[PDB]
Amino acid sequence: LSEQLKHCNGILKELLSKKHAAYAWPFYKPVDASALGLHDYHDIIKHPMDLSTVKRKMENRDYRDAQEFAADVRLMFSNCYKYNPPDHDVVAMARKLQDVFEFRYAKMP
Ligand SMILES: Cc1ccc2ncccc2c1-c1cc(-c2c(C)noc2C)cc2[nH]c(C3CC3)nc12
Repeated sequence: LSEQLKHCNGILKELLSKKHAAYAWPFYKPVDASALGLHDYHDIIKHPMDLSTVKRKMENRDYRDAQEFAADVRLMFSNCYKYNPPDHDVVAMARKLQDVFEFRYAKMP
């Protein structure tokens, strides 16, 4: 499972890499609801998640297994699908980044 966590870290590095930046950027940092004018965000999203938080948790050895890591990445996408109308540009970006994630997560050793 150290090996599986390394695979997860590789995925995380890929999600944060320039290769995917055109659609990954909304997920780099926590949603700043006040700054974005989304004053209902924290009434709708109980557990915010974003890639910088996933990165901090990986660096701190918070995740004990791949499944725990994947649950946080998927929570990040689910929050996006929950809050935004399905035709929002951010949702199209989420779907593309989640495709990157799911196909590489499936290659877990
Ligand atoms: C609010 C908003 C409006 C139009 C957008 N158009 C394209 C992509 C994201 C858009 C955004 C936008 C959306 C989100 C976001 C995510 C992810 N999940 O739910 C929401 C809501 C985060 C953002 N962060 C930023 C800036 C970096 C600080 N913009 C955005």
